Amino acid sequence: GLLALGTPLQWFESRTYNEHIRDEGIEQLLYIFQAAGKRDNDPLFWGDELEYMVVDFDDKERNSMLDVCHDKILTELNMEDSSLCEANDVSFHPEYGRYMLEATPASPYLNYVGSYVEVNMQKRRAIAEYKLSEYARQDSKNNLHVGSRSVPLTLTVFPRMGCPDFINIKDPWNHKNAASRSLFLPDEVINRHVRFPNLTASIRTRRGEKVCMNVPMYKDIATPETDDSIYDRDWFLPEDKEAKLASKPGFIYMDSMGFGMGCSCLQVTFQAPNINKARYLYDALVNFAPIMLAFSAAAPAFKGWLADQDVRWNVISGAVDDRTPKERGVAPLLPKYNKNGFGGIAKDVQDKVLEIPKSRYSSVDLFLGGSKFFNRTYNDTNVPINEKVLGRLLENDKAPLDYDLAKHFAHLYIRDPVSTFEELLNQDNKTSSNHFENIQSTNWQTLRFKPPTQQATPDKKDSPGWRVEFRPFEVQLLDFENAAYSVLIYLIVDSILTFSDNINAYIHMSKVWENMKIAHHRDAILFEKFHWKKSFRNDTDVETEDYSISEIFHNPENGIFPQFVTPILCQKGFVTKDWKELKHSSKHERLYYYLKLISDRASGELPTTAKFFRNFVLQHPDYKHDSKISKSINYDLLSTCDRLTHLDDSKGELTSFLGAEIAEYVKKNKPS
Ligand SMILES: N[C@@H](CCC(=O)O)C(=O)O
Ligand SMILES: [Mg+2]
Repeated sequence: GLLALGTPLQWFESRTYNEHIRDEGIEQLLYIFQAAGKRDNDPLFWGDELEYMVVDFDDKERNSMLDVCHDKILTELNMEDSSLCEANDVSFHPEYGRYMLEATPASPYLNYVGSYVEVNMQKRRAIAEYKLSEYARQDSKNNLHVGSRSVPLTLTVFPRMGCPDFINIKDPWNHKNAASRSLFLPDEVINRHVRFPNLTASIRTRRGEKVCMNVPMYKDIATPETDDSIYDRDWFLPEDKEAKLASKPGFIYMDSMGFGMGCSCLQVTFQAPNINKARYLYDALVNFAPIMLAFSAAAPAFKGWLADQDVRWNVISGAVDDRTPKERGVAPLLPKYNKNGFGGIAKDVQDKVLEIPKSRYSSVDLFLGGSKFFNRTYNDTNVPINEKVLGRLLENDKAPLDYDLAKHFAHLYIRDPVSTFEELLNQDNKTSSNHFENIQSTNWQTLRFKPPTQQATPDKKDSPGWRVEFRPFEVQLLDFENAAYSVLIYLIVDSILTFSDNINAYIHMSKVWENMKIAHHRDAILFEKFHWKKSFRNDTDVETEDYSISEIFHNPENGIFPQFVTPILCQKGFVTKDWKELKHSSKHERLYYYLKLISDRASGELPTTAKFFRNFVLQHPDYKHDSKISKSINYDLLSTCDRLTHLDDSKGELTSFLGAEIAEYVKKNKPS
């Protein structure tokens, strides 16, 4: 679908309704509980969500840019070509990046759908490429974008984001970019739908400084000691003076929402039988998040530099971090502009300002609890709450909540609304959840616990029920990879829901947070160790030990395969003893290859996309042993990505990346 129209309020105009919007959304939330709290027997409908970047290959000039000129694709697919999509069970939606596409099946998968996830993904991609070939035919007749070739790629990060000639607009600095005020990103990187520039601007005003994300640079023999792309400018005060103060030697400096929300991910949403099972499943998935982030790593480069990290998470986390220096317990970089460190927080509410340990884009803060294995002591970290909100969810006449659930929402409500339309200030709280969604939707976490709407009363069997979103996966290039990882989490979820009486997955939150940091290290999948539960089938107990990703996938006692994957496959009747017997199955062979791909990457036998990309840059004939990705290296890298995406092994690249056996398999067997 397309995003709804309206007049967004800029920060100074909107902050005055902060409390109003929180209040009314809490009431909307209570009506949701009142109406849908007792749903039961909801089927396991689920679905994935992919994001694409449209890349413009200028082959004559050996430059591949982000394509910011074909964004109409999203309106046409939702308008005169919607029937194409519907007939094909796909649906397209806007994302932060003007060059991005997001797409989902049009109807949820129901239980195990085998190769269909992959089939459906391929249809999404086929239709995007179809639209792009259409434009290429028009552009030709109108003599436009000559020499250009546009391809949607499922990249996590565009390696040259914010670097010279990275977008296909000739001279984008011939005007100012007043939304981000970035040194590197023209606001053309932002989707045209007013919501996105409004959010960019609001967060930067509220913060009173630009978002700042310093990523450790890979330190090769000739790597500069500072990010030599930083420059002085005089368009914007204070923002043009922040880089000198905010950057750090040995770190890539980024200063714009686009560097993070302009990155892509794979996300998968699951419907649980009821709220209680949804709380159980959410909690059980908490420590899978950092493990899967490390596992699926696909981001080893930012803003033209090789990084000493392999995932995007911390960059997106900083990219929307609306915390004032006061909330961050640090001084403003420029006290003359950022008055007292309170950024754009209204004076008359500065006395309510809390110190907040984490960005509103950050890993789950709290177990929801409410299940037999839960104990509140597992919530052992610093998690500020909105007491007023806690009070009201505890004591109200519509749906009084248990303390642990109330605490979850109360933490979500420490944040201000950062994107609000005028037309919406007043709602019918009985039927609308827009105010709740204001806050729900701008707490971006490794998982998301998703209430239905007020309309979703137990009698309505097809309404979405209580759902859990799994949000940490990096997006991979091939639809076979993304389907592999979507089916992985599906089997894990079905396993958790099927064996809910016997699986205790609780561990201390502090350990999860620690895992989230470890998950970023370069080559973490290959050697790092992570806190992981010693056993899952054990009352009361919450002992962890430190296990490699390979042990975490394969250990008989606590491994993903022996404790989640194989047991659900046995019980569904796909195997008797072991997932590997799928190799010889007539109906389940592709599933064998999905799981083999997963097993071989978890054990280090096959590279992550991040490792493949990094090898590529390091072995490139034009590489200058200084961590820099040049237009030339970027071009060739993305050309390889294009061939990989299309299973083109003419240069042996697919064999090099998937290994021969998998490569031969996918080259010779379509999903069906
Ligand atoms: N593109 C963001 C996700 C933002 C969203 O879709 O809510 C990511 O890489 O995680
Ligand atoms: Mg998205």
